Amino acid sequence: SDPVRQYLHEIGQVPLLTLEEEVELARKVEEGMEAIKKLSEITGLDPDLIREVVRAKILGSARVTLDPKTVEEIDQKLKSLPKEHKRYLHIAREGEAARQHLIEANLRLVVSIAKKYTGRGLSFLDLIQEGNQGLIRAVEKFEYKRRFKFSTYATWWIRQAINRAIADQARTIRIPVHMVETINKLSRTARQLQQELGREPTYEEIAEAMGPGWDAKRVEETLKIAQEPVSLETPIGDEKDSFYGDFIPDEHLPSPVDAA
Amino acid sequence: LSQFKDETNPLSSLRHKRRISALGPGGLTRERAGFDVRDVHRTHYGRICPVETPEGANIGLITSLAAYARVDELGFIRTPYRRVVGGVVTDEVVYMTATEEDRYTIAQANTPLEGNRIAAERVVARRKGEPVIVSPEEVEFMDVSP
Amino acid sequence: GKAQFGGQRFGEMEVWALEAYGAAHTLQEMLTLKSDDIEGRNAAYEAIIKGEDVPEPSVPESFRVLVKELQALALDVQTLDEKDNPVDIFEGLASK
Amino acid sequence: KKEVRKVRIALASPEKIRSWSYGEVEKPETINYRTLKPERDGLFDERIFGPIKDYECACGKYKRQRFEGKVCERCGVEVTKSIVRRYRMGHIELATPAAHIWFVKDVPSKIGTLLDLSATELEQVLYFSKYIVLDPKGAILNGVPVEKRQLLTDEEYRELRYGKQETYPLPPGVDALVKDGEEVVKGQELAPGVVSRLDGVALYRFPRRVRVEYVTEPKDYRVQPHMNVVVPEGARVEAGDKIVAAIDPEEEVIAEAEGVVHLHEPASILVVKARVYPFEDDVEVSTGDRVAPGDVLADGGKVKSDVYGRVEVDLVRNVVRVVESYDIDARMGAEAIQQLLKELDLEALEKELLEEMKHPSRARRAKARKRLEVVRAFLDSGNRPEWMILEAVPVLPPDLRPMVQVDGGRFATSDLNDLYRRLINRNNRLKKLLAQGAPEIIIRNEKRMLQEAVDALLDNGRRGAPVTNPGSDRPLRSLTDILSGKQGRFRQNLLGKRVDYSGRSVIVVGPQLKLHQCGLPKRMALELFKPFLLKKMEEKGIAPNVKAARRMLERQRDIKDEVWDALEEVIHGKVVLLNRAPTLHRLGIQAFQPVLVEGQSIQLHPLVCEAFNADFDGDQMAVHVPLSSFAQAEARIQMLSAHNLLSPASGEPLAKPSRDIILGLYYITQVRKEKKGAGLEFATPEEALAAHERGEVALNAPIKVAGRETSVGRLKYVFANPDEALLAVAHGIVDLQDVVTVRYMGKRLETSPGRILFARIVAEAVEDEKVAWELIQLDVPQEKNSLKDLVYQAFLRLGMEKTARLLDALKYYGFTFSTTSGITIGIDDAVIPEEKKQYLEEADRKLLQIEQAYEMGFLTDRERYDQILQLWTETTEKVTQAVFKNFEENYPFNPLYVMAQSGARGNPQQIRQLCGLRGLMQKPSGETFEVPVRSSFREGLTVLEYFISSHGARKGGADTALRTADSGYLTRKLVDVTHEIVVREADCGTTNYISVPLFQPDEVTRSLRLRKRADIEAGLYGRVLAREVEVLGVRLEEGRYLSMDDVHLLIKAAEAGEIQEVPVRSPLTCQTRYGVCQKCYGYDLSMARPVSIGEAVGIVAAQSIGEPGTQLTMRTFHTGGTQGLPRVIELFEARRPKAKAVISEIDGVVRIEETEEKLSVFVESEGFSKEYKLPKEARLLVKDGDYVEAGQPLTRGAIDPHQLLEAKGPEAVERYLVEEIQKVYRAQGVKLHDKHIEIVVRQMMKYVEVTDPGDSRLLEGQVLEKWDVEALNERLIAEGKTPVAWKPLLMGVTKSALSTKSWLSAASFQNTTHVLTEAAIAGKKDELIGLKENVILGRLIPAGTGSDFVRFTQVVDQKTLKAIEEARKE
DNA sequence: CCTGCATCCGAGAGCTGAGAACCCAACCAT
DNA sequence: ATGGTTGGGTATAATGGGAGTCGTCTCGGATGCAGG
Ligand SMILES: Nc1nc2c(ncn2[C@@H]2O[C@H](COP(=O)(O)OP(=O)(O)OP(=O)(O)OP(=O)(O)OC[C@H]3O[C@@H](n4cnc5c(N)ncnc54)[C@H](O)[C@@H]3O)[C@@H](O)[C@H]2O)c(=O)[nH]1
Ligand SMILES: Nc1ccn([C@@H]2O[C@H](COP(=O)(O)CP(=O)(O)OP(=O)(O)O)[C@@H](O)[C@H]2O)c(=O)n1
Ligand SMILES: [Mg+2]
Ligand SMILES: [Mg+2]
Ligand SMILES: [Mg+2]
Ligand SMILES: [Mg+2]
Ligand SMILES: [Zn+2]
Ligand SMILES: [Zn+2]
Repeated sequence: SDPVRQYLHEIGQVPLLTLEEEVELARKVEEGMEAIKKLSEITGLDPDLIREVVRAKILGSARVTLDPKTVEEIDQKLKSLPKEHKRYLHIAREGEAARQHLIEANLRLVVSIAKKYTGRGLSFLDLIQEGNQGLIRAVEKFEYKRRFKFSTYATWWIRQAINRAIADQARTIRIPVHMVETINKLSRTARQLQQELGREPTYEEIAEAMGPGWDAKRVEETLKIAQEPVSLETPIGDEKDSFYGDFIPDEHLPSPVDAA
Repeated sequence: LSQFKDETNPLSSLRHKRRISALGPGGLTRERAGFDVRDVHRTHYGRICPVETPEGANIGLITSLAAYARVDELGFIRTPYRRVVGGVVTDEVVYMTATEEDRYTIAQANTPLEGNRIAAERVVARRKGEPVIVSPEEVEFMDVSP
Repeated sequence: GKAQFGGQRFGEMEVWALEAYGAAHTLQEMLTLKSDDIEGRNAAYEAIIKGEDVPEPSVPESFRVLVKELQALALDVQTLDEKDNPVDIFEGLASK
Repeated sequence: KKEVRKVRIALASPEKIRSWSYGEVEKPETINYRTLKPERDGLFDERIFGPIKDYECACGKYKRQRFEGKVCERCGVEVTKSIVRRYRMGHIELATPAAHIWFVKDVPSKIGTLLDLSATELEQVLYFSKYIVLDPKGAILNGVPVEKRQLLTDEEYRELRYGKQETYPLPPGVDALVKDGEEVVKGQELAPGVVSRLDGVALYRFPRRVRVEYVTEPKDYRVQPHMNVVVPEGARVEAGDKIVAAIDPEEEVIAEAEGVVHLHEPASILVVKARVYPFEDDVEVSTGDRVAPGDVLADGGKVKSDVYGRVEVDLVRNVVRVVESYDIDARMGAEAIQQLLKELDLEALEKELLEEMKHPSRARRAKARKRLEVVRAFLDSGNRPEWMILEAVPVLPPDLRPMVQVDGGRFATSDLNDLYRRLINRNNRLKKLLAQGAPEIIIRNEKRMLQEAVDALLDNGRRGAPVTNPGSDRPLRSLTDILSGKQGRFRQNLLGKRVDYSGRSVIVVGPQLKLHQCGLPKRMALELFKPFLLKKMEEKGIAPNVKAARRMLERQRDIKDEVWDALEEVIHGKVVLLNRAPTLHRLGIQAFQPVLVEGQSIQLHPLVCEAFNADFDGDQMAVHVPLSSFAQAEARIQMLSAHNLLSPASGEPLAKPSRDIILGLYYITQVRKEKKGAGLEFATPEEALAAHERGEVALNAPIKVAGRETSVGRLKYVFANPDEALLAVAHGIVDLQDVVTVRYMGKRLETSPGRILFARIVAEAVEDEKVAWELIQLDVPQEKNSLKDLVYQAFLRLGMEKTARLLDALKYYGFTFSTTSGITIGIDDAVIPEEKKQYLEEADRKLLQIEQAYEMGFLTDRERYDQILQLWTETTEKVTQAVFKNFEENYPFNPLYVMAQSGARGNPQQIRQLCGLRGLMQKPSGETFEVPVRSSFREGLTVLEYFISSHGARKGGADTALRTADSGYLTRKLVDVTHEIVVREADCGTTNYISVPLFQPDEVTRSLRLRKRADIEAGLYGRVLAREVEVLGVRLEEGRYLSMDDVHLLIKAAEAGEIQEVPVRSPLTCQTRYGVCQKCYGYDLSMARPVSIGEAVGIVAAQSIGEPGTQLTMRTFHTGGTQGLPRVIELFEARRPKAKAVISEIDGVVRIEETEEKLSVFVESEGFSKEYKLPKEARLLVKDGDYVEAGQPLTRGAIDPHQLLEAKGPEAVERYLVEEIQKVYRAQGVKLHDKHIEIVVRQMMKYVEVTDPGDSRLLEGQVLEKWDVEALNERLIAEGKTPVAWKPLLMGVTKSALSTKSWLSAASFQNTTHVLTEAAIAGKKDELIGLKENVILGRLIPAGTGSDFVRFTQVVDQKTLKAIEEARKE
């Protein structure tokens, strides 16, 4: 049990990296990327297709839209390159291995970033998985030439993915991202106004502090739209025998008196 | 523990303010509480009323503070006793916990007196909750009132 | 509840008492025509308002809810006739 | 429309789920945040689940009917009724298979049993902690080849999959002792402070410097971390070539001339266990390919791989390194479990288990049978085991998981919506992440959470922390939580419902009502009978139409006078049902004719309060209105109060005088006694008359005249008829309690005018003088027992109508005479006897002695305590006797004494507490105090005594509060074990019977004494004689129902030694299927006549057993100077007693062998001699050299029922259980017939266990119903094979109820998950035999008017019958 | 190899009434 | 043609979490451990 401890154990089973190993891995993935684009332009095939087939071969048959016959036939079709071209394949494969190794090594940075986003409508493991997606994206778009540390560029992508996940999955009734950030800014302004005034602000103060284009009706509408629904199974009374839905009548089906 | 106040009459509110509950957050559960915690203990004398409790599943779990009882700063209920020395009942009143009460022989409040001297050869008393009959010299404390 | 203009609960032990009396028809009325047989209660009210006798009851809606909730647990609950052929208690509203 | 007869439950295949669904929900969106309309492809989409509006699509193209079945092209919504939103399912396609938790966590696991996997192993595999291997491909682990179904941990799998390798760092400034590309043995130090630990080739990682020769002189080039080395170690270079490629083109290291290149000062070493292969041209296999020995590796096939492994082509050194590995196929999770389940062949596995079942081992055979049960359930049902793993998850219709707008404008939702959202989110993220080729760790994590989300959706709070909504700690309500529990669907909405046409109100006494009438408030009747009232007012001229009548009735001030007359017309002849909770027995609901009254309180008849257990200190009752002609006929004929006068449990009157009625009748029927005369002598009556007239003798003094005992009243007042005596009473000449002489019925009776008046009351009530004279006992005061006997005899002799009339007359006259009697209670009425003082003082004497006997040394502490307690209890008994003797001698008309004697109110203990003394009290630990409460309630207690008694008062309150729940639980268990038993036929034809004994053995003196007459009545009354009986020159024929008079005759004959036991039919020996027959059941105890076919006797038996336990068993306990309900529950559950006694398994003689340290008993038969070693402190009921039979006890205590079953057999266990259950109820004073316990015990003994399957397909040790195996054996005899051999079993009520054939009743009882999963695997088909299943289905129960025996009856008049024949005569 | 014997886990425990980053740019819907 | 909604980007460095729960009692089955 306790899946967080299991995930932490699995993540700690992979050792960390030094600067030299990190730059080596990044250089290898960079050369693998350059190799796959070179191969794609040489053969005239879609770079995404060849990258997917190459990575499928690197993973193995364990990873079952492309029939096995298809990927195998393409793999034999890339075995028709005389020389100075199979080097592209080998560099690409080593780059894919470098990508995997780097992601596995730096998943702990995802954990470290995500551990301070708990308590906002998403469980810790969901935050970790969205951070992992962001880390994969950052590994995809990292340029090691700048001599910057891996975490410096990875942190922005991880935080962006986490914030997007909070905005998109925290509420049962979906609210778009712009409205979500508007609501957060409204709440922050309200709390600063409460701190300064020494009491709960009125809608006029919040509208004034928002800026141009904000009036009391607009803040009232925003606050009305920002309410989250309650459960039909909320316990009513001290004893464990009454639910909320016990007080909700049906207004859709006609009554016996109405039907007659 | 935060309850809609009962104010049918002033006595209702006064009763509600003096209620003691064994339930609540970090307390007992109504359906699985055994006889041991719902029984009138011998130390309830003068601290918790042995009579006023709700009938039903809450019997013994909700009780009432006794009339003269006072909760001390540490949270222990104390009850008052008159000091008696040499068979003479004095006006000094000492508020004591159950542990302190366990150390003495305490006479009943209805002990007959002439002036303030115990005018009875046989005195009904409590020793660690056990009813006993003692001589006036052995008496250490007396009840303030029934 | 009285505040909701609600009705009295006919619980398990009341059903036991009705069964012990052998009052099959009264119990069937309580289970269907008065609680959750929608078409049944509608027809009963219309029949009483027109002076006829109340009609025969049907399957209560709570059983349909039970069947639907058992299907949500990936369990195939099916009602059968005397020849073990399926009988559709949903009148065809749930068949593709 | 064909009727439903069976309900089947079975497993659902993924194809079945996909066939159910109308579409896949693709997004977790529920509704739009701004327009409040369902989102496309969401959990509420109208395209999938149906339209919200009736016959109108989402986009508004179609807004009319006639468009049924067509789907709008713009919106995709079919135009149909909106109600289909509560029927139509959806589905979710999982990215990876997930296991249904019901088949994983319900012990024993069905999947684990099928695959022979333990619970921990399945936990490890399913939740991604260990691998399970398929097709090992000849891999070697630790020198041992790997076999299928083997568990590999993450490190063990990784080592086998990829090979062993480690990296050793090198501190700066320290070089290595080896070269690049050389093999390293374990322990070979690579540095002055670094030592290797594995074998294999070692390679340098990041050499710091590069030495380049020139064709000679060397040169050194520094390698910075940001640039890499290309040239292989020890390889020549050419002019212009690059050596150390760099990020900057100008910063690259270019070879100036031709020279060798070497790499030195490594940063780390990588030692791997691998093979190495140099090449000098293009290679064939690229990095990431797996090869076998003897495959093409490089150089066009010159070099070949020699071991299994993975290839990496190091282009820097231009060498192929093949790391020794395998292509092992090990998987983890539900995907691997499903692969295993698909491959399973059930026939071969069944053959293997059948072969295993021949082992001499008992445990191995038991486990083989356990596996075979599941295997055969799957084989017979036709279900595939792989369906046990979910590929498509069904989605409940939206209307059962609503998102609704509350009156305040806020939304309310179900937890199921959030669970579905969580599942959909995790599935979508898994699909996205799979599309990116993410590493295995993240995929494992995602699949773990997906499995957990499926678990939470199906069964939340089973493993680990339950899922809760943010900001709360309340667990989310899953489907299983909805289905099961006291709050679940089955118990809260199917076995009980809220109903229409119902009300409730406070009740008040209705003393002027008749037995069949109840007082109903006017407004209550207006609301209850509203539709009938609307019809009546429309028929009249009160309103033009029904709507106008409703509008008139909706406003209180708009109601008129004629509508009340219309209401009186409506309810004429109709009845309503009154119910008081808790409904302990069936008489908790009764039918009454409503009399419209003013006010808001229901008026209840005084004589039905005892049946309802109702009083008038705030009780409330519910009112229901039966609607149809069938319901009204059932209520008026079967459930009317005046038709239910006898108890269904005992057959004794239950509607009978009580409280004030008894008091008044006793007051008028008691005779005055005076002491003024006190046995004076007179020779002639006239001298006695003159003595009274001069004032020396009282009127009622017992004098003797002329040798005859008489009184002055007998001689002075001789009345010719009762009218004259009552006229003299009206003139004050004599009192109702004075003894005079009256001529009645042609005889001269010395009696009182009150007793004559009572006789006249009965005679005029029953309209029969001779029968009334026969019924009554004239020469005794009328009290509770005599009045009850009168009611019973009147019932027997006259019928229900005349009995009810007599009951009403008795109630009226009892009330009238209790009003004017002058009964009151003052403080002086608690008379304290003088002897009490003496009794105390004498006690104060003995106490001193005891103290002396302890202060000198002739007594210990325990003995002193015991003697003090015994002295005080004897003193309390003496005080009680003195109190009641004083009452009887000096104040025979004292109010407390009269109340206690007449049975109106009070018992001797309470009277003693009022008058004499309270007595000893118990400490909270359960021990008595040493000093008693010597004051009564009249004298007033002291503070200390009050506090001492508070312990017992509180303990009694807690006793009530915490035992009523256990008794209610027992009643529910009995109902769920006996609900199917009905009277189904007139006679089963059996010739078996039971023998009810009339003499009980005694433990003391080992002698037979006649049983208590109440016990014989409880065991014999109403039964059918199995054999002819000849007693006292009287023939009781076979097939005779034993009346009460017959039982008394049998007792009288047994007292003369003419009979020892009575053979009767019983439910224990009935042969009817799913019930009993009329002859084996006997009387309907509530009607004193043979039971009608179709009576639900199982429910009646369960209620009869449960009702007394709820209140009167160890009601308010009075704190005054293995038992009870726990013993009864232990017996009904077949619990093994903790105080178990020892029985003799075989026949023989007794030889007790006792040494100073140990004790034993030997039973010596003629064949064998067995031994029983017993504690020395144990008790022995036998003596040395005595004879004991098999199963006869040798020790005191509770007997183990199962050991007794093994020893003596089934009938002995039946008799033991019935008698031991009856003991507890008899000790409490409860009258209850043996039949009900016999029914429950018959249900307890329903099953057998196979010892030898013979020529059947059954298995050894398989539990199955007795009827089924008997039928199987009979058919085997018909076919000519060997019978199945079986032994009876004994199961508690809980296990017997959960072992029934019908899965609906078992699921609605308890343990819903286990019952449902077993039934679904087996594909069980419910035949709807019992009552609970038909109640759940909302059908007509097969009992009473729903019985097939009576429900097809036709009725027709003479006119129609003939002409139907005239048509046939043609 | 069999057996018995503590040990652990799961499932019960009456009825009715009421009570917490920001910004910028492209893109479908209506 | 307009808002409302959605996708993409930020570059010193950062690298394994945190609340919690200890006052029920029995009973029945599944099970691992001890002995012979
Ligand atoms: N089947 C049944 N019958 C009962 C019960 N208890 C009493 N009777 C009958 O009622 C007559 C008068 O009994 P009472 O003289 O006791 O009066 P009451 O109405 O019970 O009121 P209270 O004195 O309790 O006043 P309250 O202010 O405390 O009421 C508010 C609080 O009481 C409790 N409470 C109030 N009402 C009920 C109720 N209906 N059911 C259960 N608990 C109730 C509850 O806990 C609530 O939260 C008795 O003779 C019996 O026929 C019972 O448990 N079950
Ligand atoms: N939880 C409960 C409490 C009560 N009841 C019902 O209320 C009645 C009176 O209990 P009560 O305590 O109100 C009085 P009673 O015992 O008759 O009085 P006395 O000895 O002081 O004269 C019981 O007999 C039950 O039918 C219930 O079903 N569930
Ligand atoms: Mg109460
Ligand atoms: Mg009452
Ligand atoms: Mg009473
Ligand atoms: Mg005369
Ligand atoms: Zn449309
Ligand atoms: Zn029979």
